[PDB]
Order: sequence, then C-alpha cells, then structure tokens
Amino acid sequence: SEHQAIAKMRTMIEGFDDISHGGLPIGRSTLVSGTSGTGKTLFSIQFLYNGIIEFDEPGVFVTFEETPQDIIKNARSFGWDLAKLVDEGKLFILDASPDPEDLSALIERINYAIQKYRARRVSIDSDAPSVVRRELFRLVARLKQIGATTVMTTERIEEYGPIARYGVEEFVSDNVVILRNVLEGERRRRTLEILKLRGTSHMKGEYPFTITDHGINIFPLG
Amino acid sequence: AIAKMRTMIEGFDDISHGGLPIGRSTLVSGTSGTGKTLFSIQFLYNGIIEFDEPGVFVTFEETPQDIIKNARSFGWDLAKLVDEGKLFILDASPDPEGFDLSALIERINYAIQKYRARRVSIDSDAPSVVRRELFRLVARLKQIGATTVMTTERIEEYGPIARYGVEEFVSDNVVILRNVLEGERRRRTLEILKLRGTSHMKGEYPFTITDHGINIFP
Amino acid sequence: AIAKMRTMIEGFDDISHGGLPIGRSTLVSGTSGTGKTLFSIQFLYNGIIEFDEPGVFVTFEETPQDIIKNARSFGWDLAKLVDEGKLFILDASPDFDLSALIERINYAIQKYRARRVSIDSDAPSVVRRELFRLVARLKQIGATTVMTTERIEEYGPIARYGVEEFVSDNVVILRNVLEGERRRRTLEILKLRGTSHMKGEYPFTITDHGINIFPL
Amino acid sequence: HQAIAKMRTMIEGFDDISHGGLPIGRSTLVSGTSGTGKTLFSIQFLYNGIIEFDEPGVFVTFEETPQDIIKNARSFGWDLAKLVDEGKLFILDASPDPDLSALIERINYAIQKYRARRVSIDSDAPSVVRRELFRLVARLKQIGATTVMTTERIEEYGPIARYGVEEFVSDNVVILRNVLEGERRRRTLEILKLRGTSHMKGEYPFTITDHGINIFPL
Amino acid sequence: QAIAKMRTMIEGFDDISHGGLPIGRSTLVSGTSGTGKTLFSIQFLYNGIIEFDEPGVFVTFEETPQDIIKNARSFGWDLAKLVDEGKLFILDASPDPFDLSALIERINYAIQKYRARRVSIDSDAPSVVRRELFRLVARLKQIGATTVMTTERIEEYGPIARYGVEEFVSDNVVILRNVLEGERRRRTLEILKLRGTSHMKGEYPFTITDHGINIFPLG
Amino acid sequence: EHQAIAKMRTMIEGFDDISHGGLPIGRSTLVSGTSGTGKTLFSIQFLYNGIIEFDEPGVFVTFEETPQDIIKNARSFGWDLAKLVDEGKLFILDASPDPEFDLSALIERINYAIQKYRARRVSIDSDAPSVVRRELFRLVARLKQIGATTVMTTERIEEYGPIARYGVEEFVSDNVVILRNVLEGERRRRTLEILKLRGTSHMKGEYPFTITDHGINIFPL
Ligand SMILES: Nc1ncnc2c1ncn2[C@@H]1O[C@H](COP(=O)(O)OP(=O)(O)OP(O)(O)=S)[C@@H](O)[C@H]1O
Ligand SMILES: Nc1ncnc2c1ncn2[C@@H]1O[C@H](COP(=O)(O)OP(=O)(O)OP(O)(O)=S)[C@@H](O)[C@H]1O
Ligand SMILES: Nc1ncnc2c1ncn2[C@@H]1O[C@H](COP(=O)(O)OP(=O)(O)OP(O)(O)=S)[C@@H](O)[C@H]1O
Ligand SMILES: Nc1ncnc2c1ncn2[C@@H]1O[C@H](COP(=O)(O)OP(=O)(O)OP(O)(O)=S)[C@@H](O)[C@H]1O
Ligand SMILES: Nc1ncnc2c1ncn2[C@@H]1O[C@H](COP(=O)(O)OP(=O)(O)OP(O)(O)=S)[C@@H](O)[C@H]1O
Ligand SMILES: Nc1ncnc2c1ncn2[C@@H]1O[C@H](COP(=O)(O)OP(=O)(O)OP(O)(O)=S)[C@@H](O)[C@H]1O
Ligand SMILES: [Cl-]
Ligand SMILES: [Cl-]
Ligand SMILES: [Cl-]
Ligand SMILES: [Cl-]
Ligand SMILES: [Cl-]
Ligand SMILES: [Cl-]
Ligand SMILES: [Mg+2]
Ligand SMILES: [Mg+2]
Ligand SMILES: [Mg+2]
Ligand SMILES: [Mg+2]
Ligand SMILES: [Mg+2]
Ligand SMILES: [Mg+2]
Repeated sequence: SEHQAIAKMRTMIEGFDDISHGGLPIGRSTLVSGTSGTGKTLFSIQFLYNGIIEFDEPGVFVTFEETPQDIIKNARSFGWDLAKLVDEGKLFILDASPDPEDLSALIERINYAIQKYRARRVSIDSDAPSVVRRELFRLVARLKQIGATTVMTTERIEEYGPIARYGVEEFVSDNVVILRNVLEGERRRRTLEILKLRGTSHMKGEYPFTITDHGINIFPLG
Repeated sequence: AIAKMRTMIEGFDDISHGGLPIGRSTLVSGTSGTGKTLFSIQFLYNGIIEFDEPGVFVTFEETPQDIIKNARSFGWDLAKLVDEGKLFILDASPDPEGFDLSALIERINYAIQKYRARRVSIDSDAPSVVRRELFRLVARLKQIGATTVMTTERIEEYGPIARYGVEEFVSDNVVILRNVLEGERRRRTLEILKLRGTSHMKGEYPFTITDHGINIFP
Repeated sequence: AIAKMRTMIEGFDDISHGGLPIGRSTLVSGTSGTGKTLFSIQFLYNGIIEFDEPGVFVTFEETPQDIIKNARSFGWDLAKLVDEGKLFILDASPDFDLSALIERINYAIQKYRARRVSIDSDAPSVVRRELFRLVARLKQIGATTVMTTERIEEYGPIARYGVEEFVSDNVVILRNVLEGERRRRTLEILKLRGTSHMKGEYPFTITDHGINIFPL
Repeated sequence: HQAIAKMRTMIEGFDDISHGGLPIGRSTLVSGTSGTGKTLFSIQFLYNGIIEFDEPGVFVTFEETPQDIIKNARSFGWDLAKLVDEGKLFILDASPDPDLSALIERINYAIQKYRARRVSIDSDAPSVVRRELFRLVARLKQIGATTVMTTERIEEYGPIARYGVEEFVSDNVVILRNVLEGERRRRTLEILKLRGTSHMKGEYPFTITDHGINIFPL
Repeated sequence: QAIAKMRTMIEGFDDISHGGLPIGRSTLVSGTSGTGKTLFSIQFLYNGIIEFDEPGVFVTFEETPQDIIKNARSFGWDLAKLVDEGKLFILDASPDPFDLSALIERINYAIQKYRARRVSIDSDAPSVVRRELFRLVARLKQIGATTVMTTERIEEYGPIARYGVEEFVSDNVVILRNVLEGERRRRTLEILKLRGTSHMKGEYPFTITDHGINIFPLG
Repeated sequence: EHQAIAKMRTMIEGFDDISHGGLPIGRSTLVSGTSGTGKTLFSIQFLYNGIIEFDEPGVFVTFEETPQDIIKNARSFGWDLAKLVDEGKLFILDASPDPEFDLSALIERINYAIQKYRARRVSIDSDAPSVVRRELFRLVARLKQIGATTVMTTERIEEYGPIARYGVEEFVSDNVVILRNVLEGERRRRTLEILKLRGTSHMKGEYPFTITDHGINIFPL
C-alpha cells in the first residue's frame, strides 16, 4: 500500500495496521471512542509501548483520571513493565489526574514533555458542544504543529449512537476509531471500526477483536 | 497483575476469575429489587464466615435493624456477627428530623481500623459533580486499602450502566444486575462489564435469589 | 420469617407469599385507572371487616365524599365504618407541608388505633428526600402502609420521578396494557425487601367485588 | 351495591360501551389528536340531550366561533341555530378576539338561565394545569353539571393528553384515536376509566358520517 | 347549508376532498423539505386563474418572487405573465439579505386590489404561535379568502407541524409526505381533517410531474 | 430568463445522471452527512472538475481544515491543487480558527476572491435555530446575487434522522444532497441522495457509491 497520500506509523497492534492500511497517520490525531471497558486505555498504552519496544520511539501518556500508579499496575496484566520504561526515560506519564483532596497550561506541559523525552507518540486518555469543539480543535492543532502522532480517547454511552459525548469530536478529528462491546442474546462481542481517515483509504465496517494476556488482538477479514 | 479476593458467592468467583480485585472498588448497579443490597451483604457475610475477615457495611437508607431483619430470610444471623464485633453496620442514613464526603471517609476509616476490616460495602445532581465526587470516594477508599462493593441505581435494564451516565467511567470495576421481563415472567442476570487490569467472563449469567442468597449459574 | 398482614385481596396474598410485611410501606404504582385507589381502599376495608384492624385513608385530590360514593358500587359502606370510628378519611385535598401531613397522619393513627394506612397519590432529589422521610416516620410509628403513585407508561419508569421505587420497601406495579385493541390488567410484585414473593405479571380483573387476581 | 347513575348520550354504540352513558354530575375528559371527532362528540352529546330528553345544554367554546360551530354542525343535518333560538341551547363564546374564576361564573349563570343539565367545554407547568383543571372539575361538580371536556393530544399511543396530568384529575376519560397503519386510517374510541363504575375495555372502531358518530361495540 | 368547496383542479385532489377546498377557510399543507408544499400552493392559484378567472395572491416569506416565477417555469407555467395581467400578485414578505398585524393589512390590501378569491401563504413559544396563527386564520376568514398555508415538519410520521399547535387552530389539514423506505422515496398526500365536511381518509400516492402534482388511487 | 433553471455539470461519475444535468446554476446546494461521508471530497471534486474540464475557476472556503491539509488530502484522489492555486485557477480561502463569527464580512471576502479569480464555482466547507436560519438565508441570497454556483457542506449526526444539525438548513436551501454511510451487519454502505432541487427534476432515493483513488464513484442504477 504505497499509493496513498498520508504517511503512517505502525501501531504493531495485531490486525490494526491492516485495517488502517498501514497504521496511524503521522503528525495527526486519531480519536478512539468507546463505551466503558471497551479497551480505550489499552489501545493507547499499546500504541506507546510498541513504539518504544519496536522502534525506540519515546512516548508520552497523558492521564486525566487514572493515576500513573494504576496505569502501571494494570499494564502488568499484559506482561508490560511500564515502570522500567519510565525509569529509562523512554516513557513519560504526565499526571493531569485531579487532586483526590487551563487547557493552555496543559498544552504547554505536554509540549515540554514531548521535547524533553524526544517523544514521537502521544496518547491522551481521556458543557457547550461549541466550546468542546473549539477546545478540542485547538488541542489537535497544537499537537499537529509540534509534529506528534496522537491517540486521544473519548467516552460514549451507546454502542450504536453518537460517536462521542458532545456530537462534535468526530468532526474536528482527522481520524476516528470506534471500539464497541456489543451485547446481543446475553453475549458480548468486541469490535473495532475505523470510521474515517482523512486523505487515505482504510478497511470499512466492524472487525472483531479480543483482549487477552497479550493485549488487543484484532482480526481483519478482507 | 492485580490479585483478587474470593466472594464465595456461588458462581461469581468463576465469572470474575478469582473474585473482586483487592484494594479496589467494584460498582454494582441495578434497577429496583435486583439484589444489590443482597450482593453487598453476602460479600461481607462470606468474608466473615469463610475467611474470618471482618466487614463494614455503610448504609445510607435502610436502618441497621432493617438490614439485620432482611438478612434473616437467608439464615444469616447478622445480629450475632455484630454482637461478636465481626460485622459493623455504619449508619449514614439521614434522620427524618433535622453532603460532606470527607467526614464519611474518616468514619469509614476508623471503623476499618477499629474492626480490622478487610471488606467494605457502601449501599448506596450535575453528572460532572457526581463524576468528581465519586472519583474522590474511590480514590480515598483505595488509599485506605479497603476492598469495596458500592451499589448504585439504574432505571432501565438495557440502558445506561448507572443513573448519571458517568459512574462506570470513574469506577475500576463494574457489575450489572438485571431483572428482565421474559413474556410475563422475570429473569435475573449478572454481568461483569469490566475489571481494569484483569480478566473476567463476558456477557450475562442467570441467577436466582433463594433462601441461601444469590445463586449464579455460569 | 418476617410477619405479613393479609390484604384479603383475592390472589394478592398468594403473590406476596402471605401478604404485606407488617410495619413497612408498599408502593403501588400505575397509569390512570389501573386500580390504585381500589387496591388502597380494599386494603383498609378488609382489615376492618375481617380483622377489626382500623384504618386511615389519606386523600390528596379525590374528596372523601367521592371516595365513599365510588366504594359504594362495590357494596362497601365506608360511611358506616367512619361512623363507627373504624375508618378515618384524612382529607388533604385542595380548595414542610410534609411535616404537617406526617403529624396529622400520626394523630389519626393514634386516635383511631389504626394498623393500616393508605396514602393515595418537583426535583428528583427533593421528591426522594421527602418520600424517604415519610416512609421512615411511618415505619417508626409501626404503620403498615400502602402508598399509591402515578406513572405515565406501562413499561417505563416505575413512578413519575424515577426515585420512588428505590426508597420503598415494597413495590407493586399495576399495568393496563393495550394489546392490539384489547386492554389487559396485570399486577406485579417487583420487590419485597427481606422476603420471597411470586415474580412477574399476573392478570386481574376489576368487578363488583373489587380486585380479583389470578396467580395460577 | 349502589351504582353510579349515568345519563345516556344516545350516541350510537357509546351507551353500550359505557354501560349506560356518562356518569351524572361529573366531568368526562374526551381526548384525541387533530380531527378525531372531539367537537362532534361534545355537540352530539348536547344535541341528543335536547332532542331526545328535552335536556338543554351549554356549549362553551374557546377557539371556534359560535357561527362556525353552527355551520359545521349542518354537515350532520343538525340545526343548532334553531335550538339557540328556542333557548334550548346556549353557545357560550369564550373565544379570543383577533380568568378561570370569571369563566366559571359565566358558565354557572348560563346553566341557571337555561335549565341546563348538560355542558360541553371545547377545549406551561404541568403542576399548574393539574391544579387548575382540578378546580374546574370541582366547581362544575358542585353546580351538578354533567360535562364533556375535550383535550388535545399529539400522539395516538402517547400521553392521554398534552401535559401528562389531565387524565389523573378527571373522574372519567375517553380517548378518540385516528390510527394510521399502512397508509390507511382507523377511528377508534376507548373508555379508559370511569371512577366508581363499570365499562367495556379497549378500543372500539367508529366512523363519522352524515349522522355523526357511529360506534361499533361488536 | 353545509360548507361548500372550491375546485383546485389538481388532478386527483378534488376527488379525495369530495369537491375541493372548503370556501372561505384556510387549509394547512404541512410537509418535510421538498415535499411539494410550494407547488401545491402555486397550482391552487394557477388553476383558479386559468380555469375560473379567479385572481390569486401568493405570499412568500423566504423565496423571492423571481425565484418563484423561475421555478414555476419547470411546469410550463408563466407566472410573470399572470402577474403582468393583474391576475396574480406575488406579495414579497421575504427578508432583506415581526408584526403580524401589518402583514395582515398588506394581504387585505392585495386581496382588495386584485379582487382575489384565492390566497396562498408560504410559509418561540407554541402558545404565542398558536395565538398568532389563530389571529391570521380568523382575519382571512372575515375577509372571505380561501387560503392555502404551508408549514414545515421534520419527520414523516411525527407531529403535523413544527410547534405542535398548528393543526389544532386550522380548520383543514393536508399532510404531504416523502417517505424513504428501502432506499426508495414515495410521495403521499393525506387529507387529515376538514371541519364540517367529508373527505377520503389515509395516504394517497402522488407524483410531481412536468405539469405539476398528480394524485392517484390508494395503493 | 424564460427558461426553466439550467444546470452545470459536476462530471462526478453518475451524479449528472441522478441530477438530470448537474447542479442548478447560480444556486447553492446543501451537501449533508455524518462524519467521513465524503462531504469535503464532493465539494473539492466539484471545483476540480470545473477547472480541469471547463476551465471554470473555483473558490474553496474552509472553516476548520487548513488549506495545507485540504491540499495534502486531495493528493489521495490524484489531484494537485497547489498547482491549480499556483496557476490562479483555484483559490482556497482560509476562514479556519486561530487555535488561540461575522458572516457579513466573510461574504465580502468571498466576493473579492470570486471577482479576483473570476470564479464560477464555489464550495464552502462547512446555536439558535432562528439565528442559524436567518444567517444561512442571508449567505445563500448573497451568493445568488453574486451569481455563483455553490456547494455548501453541513454536518448531521444520524444516518436516517434530521437532514442537518438545526432542523432549518434544508428548508432555506434551494437544493439538498444527503450523503449517508450506513452500518448494517457490521458493514458500511455509502449512499448519495438528491432530496430536492427547487424548480427542476432529479432521480429519487438513495444511490450507492464508493470513494476511490479517482474520487466519488456513484454506481449506475
Ligand atoms: N489479561 C487480560 N485478559 C483478558 N482481558 C483483560 C485482561 N486485562 C484486562 N482485560 C480486559 O480489558 C478491560 C479493560 O480495558 P481498558 O482499556 O482499561 O478499558 P477502557 O475502555 O479504557 O475503560 P475505562 O477507562 O475503565 S471506561 C477489562 O475490563 C477486561 O475486560
Ligand atoms: N484513495 C482513497 N480511496 C478510498 N477511500 C478514500 C481515499 N481517500 C480518502 N478516502 C475516504 O474518504 C474519507 C474522507 O472523506 P471526506 O470528504 O474528508 O469526508 P468528510 O465528510 O468531509 O469528513 P469530515 O469533514 O472529516 S467530518 C476517508 O475517511 C476515507 O474513507
Ligand atoms: N428468602 C428469599 N427467597 C427469595 N427471594 C428473596 C428472599 N429474600 C429476599 N428475596 C428477594 O430479594 C429482593 C431484595 O433484594 P435486595 O438486595 O434488597 O434488592 P435491592 O436491589 O437492593 O433493592 P433496593 O435497594 O430496594 S432498590 C426481594 O425483592 C425479593 O425478591
Ligand atoms: N363496580 C365496578 N365494576 C367494574 N369495574 C369497576 C367498578 N367500579 C370501578 N371499576 C373500574 O375501576 C376503575 C377505577 O379504579 P381506581 O382504583 O379508581 O383507579 P385509579 O388507578 O385510582 O385511577 P385514578 O386515581 O383516576 S388515575 C374504573 O376505571 C373501572 O374500570
Ligand atoms: N358529513 C360528514 N361525513 C363524514 N365525515 C365528516 C362529515 N362532517 C365532518 N366529518 C369528519 O369530522 C371531522 C371533524 O370532526 P371534529 O369534531 O371537528 O374534530 P375535532 O377533533 O374537534 O378536531 P379539531 O378541533 O379541528 S383538532 C372532519 O375532519 C371529517 O373527517
Ligand atoms: N419538472 C419537474 N419534474 C419533476 N419533479 C419536479 C419538477 N420540477 C420540480 N420538481 C420537484 O419538485 C420539488 C420542489 O417542490 P416544492 O413545492 O418546491 O417543495 P417544497 O415542499 O415547497 O420545498 P421547500 O420549500 O424547499 S422545504 C423538487 O425537489 C423536485 O423534486
Ligand atoms: Cl475479549
Ligand atoms: Cl429469583
Ligand atoms: Cl377489568
Ligand atoms: Cl370515518
Ligand atoms: Cl415524484
Ligand atoms: Cl468506499
Ligand atoms: Mg480507560
Ligand atoms: Mg437495596
Ligand atoms: Mg385513584
Ligand atoms: Mg374541535
Ligand atoms: Mg417551498
Ligand atoms: Mg470534511
């Protein structure tokens, strides 16, 4: 797949690089939306982990809720030692999680981390729609200027309803991935869809995946 | 990887691949009469009986006397467990005559140390406020090291996980109890929707409530 | 294991495995004309006639006179029970208001030595708060209470404000379901805290003798 | 066993469905979507009282003018103008020019003036609508009027009326439907509720023809 | 002395309505986008002029007269000629790229000026909308106009019009639908209600042709 | 004039058949769709074909995507827009947000570009409904005065719900096209529908299409 306009970097997540016809568009952001426990955080961690392990590309993980400590503990579920990557300066977890007890400043923290750690991959996890739209638009634009390739996760509450919470997120993003966890006849089945990738082709519709001891495994069928 | 403690609730430790994640909170959501209080009581009762692990039950609606009375239908002598100092029922109900999260936490905390409890149950208007408040309760409980069941309400069997559409997102673990109409009959089911950082069986599993509490069939 | 009082409403004590738990409140919710008031009235009437248990009926909209006139069609003479001091109808109907209501209810309960209470018919937090306090106080008093509420759909929320079923000990749902062009009445005990009951919907009719439920 | 007395509408089929007609001294809510026959039912009620039983009636209108009411009733061969001339029908015009306490006095005055037994009324907090409609029902009750009051609704199988409260404050509720299925319309009438008395249940098909409403109980 | 009807001469419609539109009254014609509302209102005036020499007033609130005229040439109708002959007046109430009373006075003036028998009107609180519409309807009735007034709706099988009140202050209601099923569109017309008179019930299929609306028998 | 409205060919395969000749001249066509339905692609292909096939210059007005991304992404369809910009055949007007709105002023700037580049085709890409309606009405009217033939895209959130976002856009527009991206049985199917063209005829309902290395391809029948 060399005849496409947009250079892509490989997630090395089994099956995803096939669905995306080469990986995530470089220097752009990809929205990854899903209901609770669909694998958003896992996808964003796996993106960073693979970048470090496979290509020695440093990553920055920005967390807004889960603590770094819990992110690290949970990744051990997959045999990933993120503490060691942090110790080696290859992974930086930026803690923006609220005190257990603005955006401008946040963006500067991110930029600082990206420069300090030489980061090539970024993951960001995770009331007026128009305000959300402009703020997200601003975040996306700043990351692009910096040159980062970014996964940003968002929540949604229905498997076949709005893409994210505010009805605007999918429109200001260059790339949109939807993780679903569909309940039918009392069974759950996980799927991944690439809804859009601006300027390039991709496989369409839903593709099954599982979450196992090895992380996400996606199965393309086309 | 995260360790789990056995609930000894029949069938549940299979569905959860070992029980509830230790040192974390598990959200248990369901419409009215789905078995939420029962699940949270059975969690502490089995902790005491099977493992000599004391428990703290935090009630916001039902009086301790009613919690005790309602458990007799299952042959659980909760009055005896309270008399022995193995179960503490913390009453946080608003007295019909005459909210601060930080006070509750300290009371829970001292109860935990006083009774040397390993297991806690908590039973049970801006979504953004709810989200932040729940996030703080979960964090503070985690800081104490308590393994906690916390129940919440929902109003549809196949709609939102909880009431404000945010509860499942700040919870580490989520269990849904349903009570579904099948023709004119009801069918109860239990689902483990998610457990962060660990594995579990997927989808719904039928259960019944009997004289011995919750009985699940994987 | 918990003591129940018999409603003597045909079929209902079978569905509730012996009647309504004594000293607790039971929510009875339904759309319009589902039989809520009838259930409430029958609960008190049977208590008086069969068990000499006095009752207090609390009405918020229907006048005492219409309550009495409507019951008359079931052959139930409520005016006579009121005359004998076995029934008190408390008129709360229009031209903490709650605390004033509670005190009035308490007084009637003490005065008439009532064992049974029926209460016939905005922000969720406020509703939940007020209702919880009403229920808690009746419990302290030791009343066994039927509390009716409205709902607007047969298979939607239990009651109007989405909280009523969560603060009640017991929940009964009266439905009047349209199937094709025919109506079918059903009763369901959704929940009885601390005890067993039959599950799901059971058909009933309303006749000259009141509610008649068939649980088999 | 003392029955609720009823007065016959002589609307064909309806006195079978209602087991004798409308409850005397009370108000019956007649609700439906646009063009379901609400006004027709309310007029046929008054017209039949006058012609069959020599019971005069008051028609209270809030939007259609008297002249249009009269004009439209000509469709069915009824001469309302003549009945107004004879003092047997009074159309009370409460329609706006291109409050409730005042209206009630107006209606009471008209009832007393014309020996009227039958009244038809044709036709934003839900809480205030509820309390206001309640008062209207109550004062009509004291006068001893037997009243048809129409309301609008916007869905064939949605709320009984517009504000989700009107059915709960009415003693009696009739629903007129105009159901669209597979490009064809079907008129049905349902008596949902009559407090204190019996009635047939569910929907009964009807047509509107040159003779007004014809209901088919079989 | 039941209410009489004026023929629309719209193929199929006068059968459905058992004679046409009730004279001296207003008929609501509601529909989703591109359902044929303007076409119906224009064809009503056009046929009145061509068949009965009854002059018409068309009141436009968005579309310019120029575009109304231009679009009607799709059907082989020369509205510019009819305006020039004084048979039709297109009253421009469209805004430059609200007082209902003033509008009503302009419509009355036009009806008197052109001796019009036929009028088409194309096209925040419901209580306000209800009151204003009722006023407009009442005033057109006192004038003696037979009126078609179009309204928008956003669902094919949802409310009649946008505010949930328009169908209740209208004497007459026609619904145009453009139903999408299995990737194909089907146009239908329904007479929902005609106060004080009879009409056929349910949906009737129609097409928009080079010569305007054609309505066919059920099915 | 005395003729029914004339149309300009889009040369988008299959579309000029569906529209019986192309887009109505001197008017605006709304093109609405959920995310990634091909709205920007449709609006670019309209300008691109105008330039290449008829030497009709074009103005593209972008409200969020930067000109440089518009140009970069169009390379996916084999089009060199930078070359067209260099030759003065295409002008991309950047109305996108400074990362850290007066439609009347914007309209005048669109007019400058239209007059400067002698453009015949315009594409515009892409919360009180009364306010939306009035502003959209004024934009449509001013474009019609200028005489431009315009594609304007809008967003929608459901495949079979509202045409656009505010329930008014499809009513003030002369022409409406809906792009859908329907998910059934885990597969997506793209369709195009011409819902309405005031004053002229068109085929009805949905027609399937794909996006290829040569742009939009609407299947026959
Ligand atoms: N070793 C494992 N084997 C199988 N499944 C696992 C394993 N570890 C974790 N999981 C699953 O992965 C899910 C967690 O995925 P996450 O990426 O944390 O979800 P999420 O979409 O970020 O959800 P939130 O943030 O809690 S709403 C758990 O709910 C389990 O189903
Ligand atoms: N060479 C290609 N072959 C096949 N599909 C392609 C190709 N290039 C792009 N696409 C598709 O075109 C889509 C982008 O189309 P656009 O016109 O940008 O959609 P859009 O409706 O404008 O979406 P927005 O503005 O991001 S909401 C991508 O999501 C791909 O699916
Ligand atoms: N001995 C028993 N046998 C069978 N079912 C029982 C028995 N005891 C209780 N139950 C059932 O258990 C239900 C009570 O379960 P709970 O755990 O109190 O429900 P809950 O979900 O907490 O409901 P709330 O708090 O009132 S909304 C009752 O409604 C009965 O159906
Ligand atoms: N003698 C009777 N025989 C048969 N059915 C009767 C008789 N009396 C009343 N009914 C029925 O009982 C219904 C009234 O039941 P209620 O208990 O008053 O209803 P409800 O749920 O309280 O309704 P509200 O308060 O008006 S919303 C009537 O609508 C009839 O269908
Ligand atoms: N002679 C007739 N033959 C058959 N149907 C008729 C005849 N006269 C009137 N109708 C029908 O009766 C309907 C009018 O009934 P109404 O009682 O005015 O309805 P409505 O429910 O009061 O509607 P509103 O007030 O306009 S919302 C018309 O729409 C016709 O369908
Ligand atoms: N010659 C023609 N042959 C066939 N159909 C035509 C012809 N001319 C126009 N049409 C159709 O008529 C429709 C326009 O009808 P209108 O009366 O303008 O609809 P409308 O309901 O008023 O839409 P608005 O006002 O834009 S929401 C177009 O969308 C075409 O489908
Ligand atoms: Cl899985
Ligand atoms: Cl059970
Ligand atoms: Cl019955
Ligand atoms: Cl009919
Ligand atoms: Cl057609
Ligand atoms: Cl495609
Ligand atoms: Mg996560
Ligand atoms: Mg409980
Ligand atoms: Mg009642
Ligand atoms: Mg009427
Ligand atoms: Mg139009
Ligand atoms: Mg775009």
